Amino acid sequence: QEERERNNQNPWTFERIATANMLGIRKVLSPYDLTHKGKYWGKFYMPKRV
Amino acid sequence: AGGQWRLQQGLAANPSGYGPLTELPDWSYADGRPAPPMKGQLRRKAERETFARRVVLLSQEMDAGLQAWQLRQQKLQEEQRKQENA
Amino acid sequence: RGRIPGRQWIGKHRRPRFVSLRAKQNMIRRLEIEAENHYWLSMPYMTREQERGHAAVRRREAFEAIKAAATSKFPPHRFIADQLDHLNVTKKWS
Amino acid sequence: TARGTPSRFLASVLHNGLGRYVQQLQRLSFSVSRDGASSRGAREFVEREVIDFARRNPGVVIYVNSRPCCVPRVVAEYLNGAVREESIHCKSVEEISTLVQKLADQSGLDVIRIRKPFHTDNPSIQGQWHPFTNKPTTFRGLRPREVQ
Amino acid sequence: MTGKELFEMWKIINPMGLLVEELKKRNVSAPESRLTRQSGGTTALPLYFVGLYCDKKLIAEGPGETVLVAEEEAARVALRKLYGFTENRRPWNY
Amino acid sequence: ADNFTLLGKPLLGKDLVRVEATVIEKTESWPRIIMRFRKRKNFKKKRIVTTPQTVLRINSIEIAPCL
Amino acid sequence: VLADLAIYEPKTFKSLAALASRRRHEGFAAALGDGKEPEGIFSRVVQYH
Amino acid sequence: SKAVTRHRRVMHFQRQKLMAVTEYIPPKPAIHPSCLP
Amino acid sequence: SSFSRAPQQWATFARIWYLLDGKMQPPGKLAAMASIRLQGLHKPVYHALSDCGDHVVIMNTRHIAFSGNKWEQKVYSSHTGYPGGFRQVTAAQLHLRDPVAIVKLAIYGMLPKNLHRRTMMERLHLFPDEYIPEDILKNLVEELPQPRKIPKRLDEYTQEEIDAFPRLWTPPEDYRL
Amino acid sequence: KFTRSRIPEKVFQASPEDHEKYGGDPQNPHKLHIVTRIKSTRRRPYWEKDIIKMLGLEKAHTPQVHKNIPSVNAKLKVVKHLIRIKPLKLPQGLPAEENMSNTCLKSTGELVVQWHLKPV
RNA sequence: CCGAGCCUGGUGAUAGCUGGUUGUCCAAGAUAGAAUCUUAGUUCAACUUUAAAUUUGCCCACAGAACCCAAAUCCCCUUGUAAAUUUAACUGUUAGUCCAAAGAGGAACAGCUCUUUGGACACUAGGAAAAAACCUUGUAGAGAGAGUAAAAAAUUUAACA
Ligand SMILES: [Mg+2]
Ligand SMILES: [Mg+2]
Ligand SMILES: [Mg+2]
Ligand SMILES: [Mg+2]
Ligand SMILES: [Mg+2]
Ligand SMILES: [Mg+2]
Ligand SMILES: [Mg+2]
Ligand SMILES: [Mg+2]
Ligand SMILES: [Mg+2]
Ligand SMILES: [Zn+2]
Repeated sequence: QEERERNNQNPWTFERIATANMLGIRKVLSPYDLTHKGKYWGKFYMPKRV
Repeated sequence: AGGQWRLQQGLAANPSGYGPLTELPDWSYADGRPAPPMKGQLRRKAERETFARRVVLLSQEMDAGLQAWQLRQQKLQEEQRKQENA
Repeated sequence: RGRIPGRQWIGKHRRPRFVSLRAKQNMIRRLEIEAENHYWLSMPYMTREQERGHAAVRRREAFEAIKAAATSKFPPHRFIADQLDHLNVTKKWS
Repeated sequence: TARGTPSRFLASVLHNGLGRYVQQLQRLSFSVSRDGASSRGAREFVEREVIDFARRNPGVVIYVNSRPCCVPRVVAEYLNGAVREESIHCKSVEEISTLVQKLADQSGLDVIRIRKPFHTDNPSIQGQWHPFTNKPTTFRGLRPREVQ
Repeated sequence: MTGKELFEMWKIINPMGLLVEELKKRNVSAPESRLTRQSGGTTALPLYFVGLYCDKKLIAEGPGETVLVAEEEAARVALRKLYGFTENRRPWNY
Repeated sequence: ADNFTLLGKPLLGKDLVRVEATVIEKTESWPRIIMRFRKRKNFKKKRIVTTPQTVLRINSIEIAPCL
Repeated sequence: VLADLAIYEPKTFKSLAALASRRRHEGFAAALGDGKEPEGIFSRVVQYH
Repeated sequence: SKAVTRHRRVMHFQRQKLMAVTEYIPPKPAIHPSCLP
Repeated sequence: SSFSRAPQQWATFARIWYLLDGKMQPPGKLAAMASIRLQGLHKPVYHALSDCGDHVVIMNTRHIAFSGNKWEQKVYSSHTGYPGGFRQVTAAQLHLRDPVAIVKLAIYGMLPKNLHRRTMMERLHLFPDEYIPEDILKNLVEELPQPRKIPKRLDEYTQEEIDAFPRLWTPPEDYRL
Repeated sequence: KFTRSRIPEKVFQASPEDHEKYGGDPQNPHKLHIVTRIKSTRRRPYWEKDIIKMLGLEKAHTPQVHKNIPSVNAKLKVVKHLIRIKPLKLPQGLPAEENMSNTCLKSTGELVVQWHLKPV
């Protein structure tokens, strides 16, 4: 997980976009999302997500 | 279409924005006399002068604030000098 | 066959909309514009204490102009000419 | 409404633009009342600048009736015979003047919808398009899949 | 006169005969008519293109419902081209 | 013309051409109607406009040898 | 105007199509090598001021 | 509906676009690391 | 130009008889192009009010090929009108019964859903084999090309191509093959 | 629930390659931000829309000048997603009183003090 | 046509209840809640409107705002901008739906119900199939001019010494 989040070629990551609030996405998002960035949705957990 | 190309080249994305296709006069007398300016170009140019005057005043006020900070720092320097001279 | 329960866009069960590369490209464009916006927002030109007390003068003149325009409220002027020009309707050639 | 209203193709009278331009407003006939607050505008117009109008436009002809009328009218006919009646009842002098000037500028053809904002009697150059313009020919003219 | 072309004002008869007469006045051979393109020959709307060629060179092409209409129209085209009344000619100067 | 043409970048030179056009008539356009209507709200409004229009005729076009 | 031109004078529209095809080929040469080459002659642009 | 649900609660379209753009782009060389090396 | 008005109009808005061969082509592309030509979009004078269509004829619909397993996947469905008349026939059986129905209905779907659809479908023509009535292999204009290529077979590949093509690997001798 | 989002200041800390790619010299920085509204003010909170109203950008695709100072950069950060911004460029120095009229903008964020309106 | 007749008069009985409510054009304009034999209503507050007097009004910079046992918030000079308060006169709204988020009830069901922050709708336009509530987008006209916005789902699956 750590090496994938280090080596991903995506210049755009949920943590960056959320901490930036670059399209008012804090609207659709929750404050819990700041720590539940991409992996979590309710009770589920997608480990492949980054 | 092509607006991105026009932008990368330096022209307006919309040809109606600025350039020779829109700023030039649309008609002149058959004798070669100059036509009066049209209202669209007149208002655009007035807006441009307002914009430029605004830029000038903004820059002048920023420079004045910077210079005032410099003067105030010099005041502080000379008044500390006064203090330790006392 | 092929029915959706209730309304098509709301509720516990709805029609699942999906993403298209068109929208993906659009949003990456928006956010890269926003990234260069962040960059240019960085590196300010002046500091707080530098920019503290420069525009208060202009703001003061603006607000006093507004006060003057607001206080300038009265009836308009009335004139003998404007009153008596109503007499011009009954004219006729002699 | 366009479909309720008739239409015409854009055209000019007698091709006025090619040769010498001619003011194709032929006649004006004003009908005004001596009395009546409604005719004050027409009376002051005749006082000030109907003279200047006629002097500026010698080709046009002007008649004035000056007879009792509850409403002042202006009648105008053109070269084609196109009639134009207008009521200047309770109308200011500057707008009356603009009205007369626009009638002088106007031509002898009734105002209706124009299908096309232009007209070209010589539209086509290099030959009008037909399906066979942009495709080659065949050796001694053979249709596809034909021996002789 | 600007608008309408020649043969709306000045009607003629035997345009191909007049054409051969004119060509022999100009001292050239009598050209032959040849269908260049055709479509729907059996169809209720026959369509032919006739060209008038002298010495293996063309002068005028003309469309037509049938071969006769096409060849007479091509003759008319040749007449217009010879007399210089082509619709694409110099407009009247002023 | 029949056998050639001249493109601009964007527009051709001034003295290269000379397009003369004469004005022939000024008139009010035939009355165009604009109304806005809404449903079950008694929102209905009408207005009539007569836009001005001018007609020109292009007299002649000529080309200069200045290339 | 592109429409009515292609209608009434197809030779000019064919000229425009050839122009466009050549500009496509110039753009492909540029996609191959952007700089380090002589830019296309028709791809050249005019600078206004 | 509630935040946590038994089923996967369908999310807002903006959020689903964001999640569809944000993925692990695996860093691959131009050449596969078996045939050539 | 220097043409007469009525002949010019006639030649301009005249119809054209296009031909195509259906030997190993996709009915999708064939119907797309046939719809373009029937509508008359290829004519730059196109507008819906004037029926500027053109007649199209296709040959050898029997020798048509789909892409994919569509011969089995696809299901042409129609209701006769009575209860239990909701019949379905795969493309294969529908072709065995009528080899043209596929292409004609494909174009029926391609074309707009106005009443002009039926007229343009009437103008269309169809032949499962390389044989035509005299009138309508006479009154033709042009045979435009096919959308796709036809891959060659081993019996079709000449020897010089095989020789120019380099061999890739060396087998060991000890192998039954 | 939805609230005003605080931005960590670490977001606005340029990197070396960021400088190298944007060509923005941190030393001798610009003075003025040209700004234009790209996003709808609808479906946006009252504070965002009234803040852009205060800045005076009710009209879209209208380049408008603001200062480069923290008090304004605050609002710019608040409504950053709604706007395309770029610093001011000028080679020809400030517009002189004689050239007040022959001014023109460029898509590259530059301001020409003279406008001859013909090619080189 | 008798749970108690028909006729006349009071009587134009009353009805928070249903319905209806006539010419043109323009502008501003849905907005916390409390009490009520009160929840189909009304009164006050708030919002909205009109005309005036006055000056500060919105955003907000450091600092500041609890022991118990997170997103944010209040105040807040500067700066960006031009609104706000007060005075005088009323009316009307005061039975509200979805979405995102923080929670409760319920079955961690509801196109369910209830509070809070926000948005849209009950105003026009484009798109997602038709679509209120989803995404783009608002100040209004004539155009047979142009550049963009959001805007089209991708998937096929298991041999073994
Ligand atoms: Mg339903
Ligand atoms: Mg929720
Ligand atoms: Mg009773
Ligand atoms: Mg009553
Ligand atoms: Mg009640
Ligand atoms: Mg309004
Ligand atoms: Mg304050
Ligand atoms: Mg509900
Ligand atoms: Mg509910
Ligand atoms: Zn390999």
